Amino acid sequence: IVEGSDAEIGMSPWQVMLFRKSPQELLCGASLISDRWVLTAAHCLLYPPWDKNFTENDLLVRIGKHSRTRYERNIEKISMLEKIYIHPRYNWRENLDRDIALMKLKKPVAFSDYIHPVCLPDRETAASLLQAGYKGRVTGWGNLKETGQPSVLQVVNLPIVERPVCKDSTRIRITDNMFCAGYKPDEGKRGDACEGDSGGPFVMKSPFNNRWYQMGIVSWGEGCDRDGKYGFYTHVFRLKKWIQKVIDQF
Amino acid sequence: ADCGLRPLFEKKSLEDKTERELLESYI
Amino acid sequence: DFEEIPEEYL
Ligand SMILES: CN(C)[C@H]1CCN(C(=O)[C@H](CNC(=O)c2ccc(Cl)s2)NS(=O)(=O)c2cccc(N3CCCCC3=O)c2OC(F)F)C1
Ligand SMILES: *[C@@H]1O[C@H](CO)[C@@H](O)[C@H](O)[C@H]1NC(C)=O
Ligand code: NA
Ligand code: NA
Repeated sequence: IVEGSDAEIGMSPWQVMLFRKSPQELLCGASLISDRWVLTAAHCLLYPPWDKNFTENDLLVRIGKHSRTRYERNIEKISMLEKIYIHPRYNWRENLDRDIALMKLKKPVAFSDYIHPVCLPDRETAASLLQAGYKGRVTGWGNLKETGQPSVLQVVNLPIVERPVCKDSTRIRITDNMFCAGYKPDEGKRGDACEGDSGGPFVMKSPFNNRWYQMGIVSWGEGCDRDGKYGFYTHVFRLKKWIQKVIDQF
Repeated sequence: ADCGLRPLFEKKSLEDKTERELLESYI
Repeated sequence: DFEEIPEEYL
């Protein structure tokens, strides 16, 4: 996260770190949506241009974390993957359209002060909250700059941007399964997700029921925090039929 | 049924340092 | 860079 701040303890208890087994490293962000299901970006698991195609046994999921590198004994929970599910229409060749994946844990994770699932939006939550100017929150242990690494989980609040402004900021084809967020060069405020934050959550706190909802998944940006560029997020509600199909079937 | 409610915040009626910035944007 | 995690998880 660029131009963010340290998260408070238990501020984002649905935050999940995707961790490579060998060599031991941060791969991506992710989020806890139930005691056995974790949501992330499909590109965190499959990205043929970078020779990335992970299997369940290559990874671990670390839940309840605050420190990036430290093993948070009695706080974090490390989980193994039972199965990875990637959206069948995830477009890795062009624009990362439908950049979503689910991971089922081998065993349920126990909830605590530091571990708790986020809500997924329904149609009414999405219509109410996904409006230009409305701010969401992005969290992650990714790079602090485009060109180091944080000691603890970082947080940044960013406004959703009008579809024409998102489209006009890039040469990439933007779809209805994406939304963009961040400040305009003239707004005098900054911030963005960056490498290592991908797959993490973009959340909003409903003013109707005071619950946090994950509206987006950190997907991509042309670099990080560049003036006139914006961060692109997978539109979670638009892919809810697929999420529900996977959780219902397996 | 208990999704999106944080033990250290919503469950104790404590607010985090910047959630008010989100609420103020929801015009 | 990352602190070693218990053997059981590997
Ligand atoms: C693309 N997937 C696989 C991962 C790998 C690195 N990613 C990037 O977007 C990087 C670093 N910036 C970010 O991760 C983010 C910045 C803001 C958000 Cl939100 S995520 N930005 S980048 O500039 O270095 C970059 C590096 C490799 C690939 C891409 N993309 C993403 C869009 C579709 C095609 C493409 O090549 C890409 O983004 C750019 F096109 F916009 C995500
Ligand atoms: C990814 O790996 C699996 C084997 O684990 C293979 O069946 C599949 O075709 C691979 N996909 C790509 C796009 O390389
Ligand atoms: Na364009
Ligand atoms: Na920008």
